[PDB]
Amino acid sequence: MEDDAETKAKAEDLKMQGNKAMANKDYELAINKYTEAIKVLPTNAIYYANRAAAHSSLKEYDQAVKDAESAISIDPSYFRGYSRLGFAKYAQGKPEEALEAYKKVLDIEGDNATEAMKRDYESAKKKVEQSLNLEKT
Ligand SMILES: O[B-](O)(O)O
Repeated sequence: MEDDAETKAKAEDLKMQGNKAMANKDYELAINKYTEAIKVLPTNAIYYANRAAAHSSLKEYDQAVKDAESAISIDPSYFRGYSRLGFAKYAQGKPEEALEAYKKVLDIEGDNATEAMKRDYESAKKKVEQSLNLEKT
């Protein structure tokens, strides 16, 4: 990748800067770094999945959903976009949408699904049940 050697190095540098910010709970800075990384190289779903996580840590779930949906569109075989979508939907009180997203994680990963991925799916399913049970007039 000679033509985009500078572009890719810069996008990955920005990504790493955003990841350090995320580790330090500087979610505002992480978001700005991931946003610049996407501008430099907009074909990498990881940057959108990372930005979705930062938005969710700030309880900015509408923006997290948008970024997760972008990650899914850019790489539909990448499970993490669906995990980020499911977390944001779950936190928004949309557990049926979260369940579908976490189920897709399990379908993608198949027999390679981790116990944490299974727990995510089961948590969403439980929240569907809880939400129904809590209905009042
Ligand atoms: O547009 B909302 O995510 O239902 O508030």
